[PDB]
Amino acid sequence: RAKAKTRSSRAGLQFPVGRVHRLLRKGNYSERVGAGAPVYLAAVLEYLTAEILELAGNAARDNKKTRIIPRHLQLAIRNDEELNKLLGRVTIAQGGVLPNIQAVLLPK
Amino acid sequence: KTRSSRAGLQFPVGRVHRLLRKGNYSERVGAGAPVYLAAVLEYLTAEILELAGNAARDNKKTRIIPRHLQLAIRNDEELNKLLGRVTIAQGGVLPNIQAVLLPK
Amino acid sequence: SRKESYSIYVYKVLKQVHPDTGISSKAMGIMNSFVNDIFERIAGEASRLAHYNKRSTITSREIQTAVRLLLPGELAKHAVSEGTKAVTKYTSA
Amino acid sequence: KRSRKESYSIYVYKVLKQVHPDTGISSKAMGIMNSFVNDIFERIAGEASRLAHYNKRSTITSREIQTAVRLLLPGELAKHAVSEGTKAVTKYTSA
Amino acid sequence: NIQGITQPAIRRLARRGGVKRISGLIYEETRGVLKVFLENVIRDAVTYTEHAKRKTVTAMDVVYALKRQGRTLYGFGG
Amino acid sequence: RKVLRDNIQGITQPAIRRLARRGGVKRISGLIYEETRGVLKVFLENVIRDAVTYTEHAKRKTVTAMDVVYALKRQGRTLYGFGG
Amino acid sequence: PHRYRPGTVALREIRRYQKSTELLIRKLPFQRLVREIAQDFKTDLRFQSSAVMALQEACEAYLVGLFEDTNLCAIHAKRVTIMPKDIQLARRIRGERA
Amino acid sequence: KPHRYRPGTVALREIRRYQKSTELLIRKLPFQRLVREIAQDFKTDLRFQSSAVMALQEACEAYLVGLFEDTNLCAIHAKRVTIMPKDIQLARRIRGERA
DNA sequence: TCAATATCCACCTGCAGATTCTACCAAAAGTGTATTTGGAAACTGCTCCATCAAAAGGCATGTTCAGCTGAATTCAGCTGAACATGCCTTTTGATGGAGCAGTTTCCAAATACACTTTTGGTAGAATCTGCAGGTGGATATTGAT
DNA sequence: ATCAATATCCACCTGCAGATTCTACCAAAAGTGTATTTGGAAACTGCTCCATCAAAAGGCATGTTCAGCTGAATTCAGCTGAACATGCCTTTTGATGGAGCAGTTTCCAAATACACTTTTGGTAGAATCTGCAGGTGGATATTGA
Ligand SMILES: [Cl-]
Ligand SMILES: [Cl-]
Ligand SMILES: [Cl-]
Ligand SMILES: [Cl-]
Ligand SMILES: [Mn+2]
Ligand SMILES: [Mn+2]
Ligand SMILES: [Mn+2]
Ligand SMILES: [Mn+2]
Ligand SMILES: [Mn+2]
Ligand SMILES: [Mn+2]
Ligand SMILES: [Mn+2]
Ligand SMILES: [Mn+2]
Ligand SMILES: [Mn+2]
Ligand SMILES: [Mn+2]
Ligand SMILES: [Mn+2]
Ligand SMILES: [Mn+2]
Ligand SMILES: [Mn+2]
Repeated sequence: RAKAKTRSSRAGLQFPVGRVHRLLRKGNYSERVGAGAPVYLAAVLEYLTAEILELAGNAARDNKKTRIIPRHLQLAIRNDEELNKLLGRVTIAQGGVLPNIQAVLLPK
Repeated sequence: KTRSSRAGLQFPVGRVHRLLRKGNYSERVGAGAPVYLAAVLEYLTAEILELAGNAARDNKKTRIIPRHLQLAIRNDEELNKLLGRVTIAQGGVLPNIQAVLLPK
Repeated sequence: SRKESYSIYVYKVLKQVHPDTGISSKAMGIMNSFVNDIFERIAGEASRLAHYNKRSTITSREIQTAVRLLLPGELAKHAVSEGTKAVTKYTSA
Repeated sequence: KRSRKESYSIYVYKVLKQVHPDTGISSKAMGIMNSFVNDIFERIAGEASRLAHYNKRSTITSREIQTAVRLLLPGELAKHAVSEGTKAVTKYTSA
Repeated sequence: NIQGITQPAIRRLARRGGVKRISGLIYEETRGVLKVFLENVIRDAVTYTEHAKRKTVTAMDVVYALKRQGRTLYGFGG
Repeated sequence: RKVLRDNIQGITQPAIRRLARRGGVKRISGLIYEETRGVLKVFLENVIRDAVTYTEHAKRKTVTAMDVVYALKRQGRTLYGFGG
Repeated sequence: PHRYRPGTVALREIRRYQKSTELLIRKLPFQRLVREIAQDFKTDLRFQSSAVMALQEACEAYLVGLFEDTNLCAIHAKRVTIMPKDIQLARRIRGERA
Repeated sequence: KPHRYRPGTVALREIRRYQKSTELLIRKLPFQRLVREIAQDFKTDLRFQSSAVMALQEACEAYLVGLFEDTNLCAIHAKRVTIMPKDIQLARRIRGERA
């Protein structure tokens, strides 16, 4: 028999393709799931976690830290128009809010 | 011997049960599910019609139009809630004016 | 093709509550939309409940909880009532 | 007598290393990532399921996932998402 | 074609919304909002049309799009 | 245990004022504190009512972190950080 | 030689239009706007005569709703005339543009 | 003197302070009782995972911080700087929480 | 109030555009048998939730005292409602006809199953290090004179 | 236009509580080997969707007027922020007793697999009627004197 290659590696993905397939089945979204769907979806999820990760990392670098924390994810998310809209109705535990004071409240 | 007749309902208990199995909701459906649900559907329907009718009368008409439904909806706290994000087409809005705007 | 709906059923019911009353064509569509929406919400909630408790079957119990999660106060109680009532009688014979 | 529970941690961490070779992530943060991944998974798959139903299809192809992404994700994130998905899939089918 | 939405129309709307006095700048501001609303709802609808592989946009497409946007509309297919 | 009563007054002004500062509020009308409490209580009862409903459908005597996360989602206040 | 004071015909309009449920925008112009918009997404399309109604009902309902909220915002600012900013605060708090 | 900052100096100092951090602003125990109380009125003899309560608080506090933001905005619209019940009321009606 | 506009609400009344109520049929739905299988009782290991104890300090409460903020008033340019008047674009109506969206009718490529191997995760100990919590000199900011 | 009276900064500093590294079972993925069908093509069909196109007012720009409204500007009572002195009660830290969570067996009762028998519900129709539209007047509601 031939060597076992994880479907992920055949896609050059870091995310578990088989996991995504299994879940597409247990979830009852459809009677049957294609072969690429888990691959496509897994790629996307991997692509999205990659995107926020890059921003948070920079956000960690800015604050002079090396270990990401929830606040970095917040800043990352709330400063990017898009991730902000995608997660507009999401509350990130221990994230805080963006430093922001209404102009009119400042001294004159 | 219609599965609905047993439950003493008008709404199709069978059709509903079909709609469930085929709707990708769960691997399997129970005998009661279609029953219980269809009855919850019939119930709510009656409620809308009951109040919509009364509006049909109050408007002097005899046939319930969309307006009578909207009036029946937006006037009931609970229906208005359950349907707080729905747009009854050709329904208009409830006659209301901010007293701050009334003359004198 | 066959385009099914709830037009018949909405009407039978309409005939009970208001025998002397009729219903528009559009107004009937609205009614259809309503039944379909509530069915979806109820079904969906019910669906998720099962998944959470790692149950693979949607009984009348998930339907009832879904109803209790979705409808407002008095609306829910009467809904549940009518719901168990229907189930009870169904089980009679 | 154990109850091993799954998570995406192993993978987040690999992606964390490609974008930031030497940066770490606390467990509270990793928790927030798992949430995120499941939220989007749920959302995508959900919309996908609906897309198949509206069209009388009984199966979810990578085509359903794609329209889903186009409906759920905002503009530029969608472009990039879609591109990488198509890439992963055409690469996959080349055995 | 957006200017097709005459001020008088915008006034009838505001009138149904219960507005007594209208500023002149509103009219354009309202044509901007209307525009975004249609764009969004159609961009989603057409997407459904094209997934269905069609050249005709149906009530259901609009309907499903409205639901997407959180603007559920009864009376046109669901 | 011991009768739990008037616990809403546990949410003090100092705290209501600290939450407003994060909200970026500079000045606060003295009548705000009773409003907040009222709003907070209505918010909490709803999240908690849905949760315990989930807890009862799963036939447990314990409200789990997930019971809450699901309650929050039903209400459109999706929370990240405690599972799910 | 006869004149209703400013603001009175208006209350008459408010009362009138809130009583009715007819569409308030000229059909053709709308359908024209719709079709134009759609073009920027996919050319040579076609719309069920209904699909354009579902669209009008949607819009007007959205706008009329948005005006109520707007009107409230003006009231809140002690005014009685809706200003573009009243529309922005409304949409800002709705989460439409936050 | 004694030294003395003018009305609003410390207020802005506080805003800057509480926006730079992420710690829950409400006291833990009080919040817990309130929870156990409200919950007792729906179902008696319930128990809570320490974290269910931590979630609840994360959620309540985020909720109110967003509420104050909108509130505060309705105060600046009425050409004011002091938020009032009047403001919280408008914010919630427009959000749809209590039309 | 009085009294002239303009409105607006009723009071009947007849035709037809849409309800309806039928006549008849494919297509669910329902009936009968066999399978398959889902978890509900019945135990149990044991994780973590409820209580507590005790101590020290971080904070909530009250209190003064007065700087400003909210609000009440006063005061007009001028912006936006009420009418008229001039017609331009939107309606109303089939009418023609073919772009399309359905609709069967094959089946090759794609999925689903059923075991059988293989091995990528996950639940714990090991072993480390970001960085939390202090410390305290700069430097900025703030409010007094 | 200078002064200290504070608050905010940050570069170091160093345990220690969370990572992060290192290892053994397995509950999935990963192979093959058959079985099952989904859902594109083709071949046409009946439905709408799109244009014409010819009037015909209804509804929309312009204008003319000026009646309130929406900004300013002032002014002041008194409310809310800033500080402190008190001393309460929230934190912190385990220490322990079990309630009830969950992991594991064993099933009847319960839902799923086909394979025929039966109305039921939906279309396209002949039967019926509820309002829309108009026309009049007669109170209403405005608004000027
Ligand atoms: Cl696929
Ligand atoms: Cl059942
Ligand atoms: Cl403005
Ligand atoms: Cl107030
Ligand atoms: Mn109580
Ligand atoms: Mn058998
Ligand atoms: Mn079993
Ligand atoms: Mn002021
Ligand atoms: Mn053709
Ligand atoms: Mn291995
Ligand atoms: Mn491994
Ligand atoms: Mn530090
Ligand atoms: Mn003047
Ligand atoms: Mn003074
Ligand atoms: Mn026990
Ligand atoms: Mn029949
Ligand atoms: Mn009439």
